[PDB]
Amino acid sequence: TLQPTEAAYIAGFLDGDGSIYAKLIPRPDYKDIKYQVSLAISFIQRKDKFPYLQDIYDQLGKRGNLRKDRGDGIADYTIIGSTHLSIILPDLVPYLRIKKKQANRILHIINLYPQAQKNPSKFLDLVKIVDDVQNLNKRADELKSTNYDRLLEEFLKAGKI
Amino acid sequence: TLQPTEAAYIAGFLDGDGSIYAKLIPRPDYKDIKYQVSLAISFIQRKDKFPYLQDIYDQLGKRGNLRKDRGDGIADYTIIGSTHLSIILPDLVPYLRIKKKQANRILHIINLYPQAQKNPSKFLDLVKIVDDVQNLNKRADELKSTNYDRLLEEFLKAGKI
DNA sequence: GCAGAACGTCGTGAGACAGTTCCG
DNA sequence: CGGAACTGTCTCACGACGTTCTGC
Ligand SMILES: [Ca+2]
Ligand SMILES: [Ca+2]
Ligand SMILES: [Ca+2]
Repeated sequence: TLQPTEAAYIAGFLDGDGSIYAKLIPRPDYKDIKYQVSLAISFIQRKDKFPYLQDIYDQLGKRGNLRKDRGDGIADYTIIGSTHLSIILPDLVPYLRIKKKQANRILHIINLYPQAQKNPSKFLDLVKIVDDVQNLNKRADELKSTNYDRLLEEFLKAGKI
Repeated sequence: TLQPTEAAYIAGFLDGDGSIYAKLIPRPDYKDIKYQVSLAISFIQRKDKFPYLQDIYDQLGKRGNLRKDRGDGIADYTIIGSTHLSIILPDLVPYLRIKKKQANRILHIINLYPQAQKNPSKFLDLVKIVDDVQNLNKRADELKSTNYDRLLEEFLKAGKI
């Protein structure tokens, strides 16, 4: 299993060269809420250091997708979805510092999702947490995320709520 | 006073946003050899995250120097010298992965320095290890450090060897 | 005489997604 | 569908010193 010092290290490395983010994906094919909330954490590194990503991958149960080269000589390792994150984030959270908040927001989103997936009003509250996470990843002088505001208007205009 | 997971986290963070390097500092007022092999590890972070550095600083016995702004919106924390590094690195080496080689090469330099101090020939050998550490911090397609070649030419030309 | 503390910065190595394609 | 896997990349956030100031 993942030992304490391994999780501590990964958390430190994630606080350094990694990212914890959420996004709203337009889904034209979806049926009433034409969006899918995507959740993920990733580690990024110069391609020559790809082996170290592979090592973290193994320690995390081989969950996620490794990419030897994004195309710009950079390599990355991304773990998408509640399935993997529900198991991984709990192991890292006690050690995360810089990105600890973002991690908790993702976990919050994961627990709210089942009942928000087909309920416009609950979906909006969940979208507010998505904006929070995107803003936590922005400098203070950057335009804040406005997914909640935009979807609230969309939902009203469509009668959904 | 550093717990395993505390050291592992720091190691992971350093592997992420830190640096472990060695360099030659020209010393106009030195008496046989006019240079000093300076050693250090540093943590770098966007100014707005300075407080996380202040925390690591405290966890490492408050050794080193904290800069809220290098002058470009970037903050950093630098630990210079064998005195501090001879205590700090041994604690981090067990958990460093990416910069592990650099930490050990610095520890090596620390153990050879006393004798290389006033021995041009030994000083050069030690400088070779400085070049190794600088090379470790380069891509494979970059110019390899020339501290050894340039110092040797200076020493011969100055009749020191 | 010796060395750490500060300062300054070119050259990127990252981040944080946006899109688009793939799969049970 | 419902969601994950793969592609792609704009905008910085770093790095790893070279150089100069301070201290005993
Ligand atoms: Ca970083
Ligand atoms: Ca890095
Ligand atoms: Ca970084």
